[PDB]
Amino acid sequence: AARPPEEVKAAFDDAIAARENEQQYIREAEAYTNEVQPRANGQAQRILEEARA
Amino acid sequence: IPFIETVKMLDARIQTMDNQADRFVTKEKKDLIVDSYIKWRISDFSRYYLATGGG
Repeated sequence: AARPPEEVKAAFDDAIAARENEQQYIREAEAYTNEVQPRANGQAQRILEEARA
Repeated sequence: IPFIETVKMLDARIQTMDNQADRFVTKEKKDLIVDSYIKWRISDFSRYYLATGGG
């Protein structure tokens, strides 16, 4: 075995967790987009109906 | 022959040796914890008895 010391092992684990968090941020951004767009569509329909009225 | 010949018994049945949790390093420095087991048999009983002190 050629493991690095424990102190830097913590940093190695942090780097792997950083990769996972990097993926998670993009996932949340796509979530925000998919959430926000339908609300815009609904507001557009609402203002169109208000104009008709 | 009494008092001159002793007998040592070696089991020819397959023995199973399991390894506890241990950490391995992949190519991208991703630490893994691996549990594995091995199954082994004795091929040459005399050679095995000699190699390992007392069998």
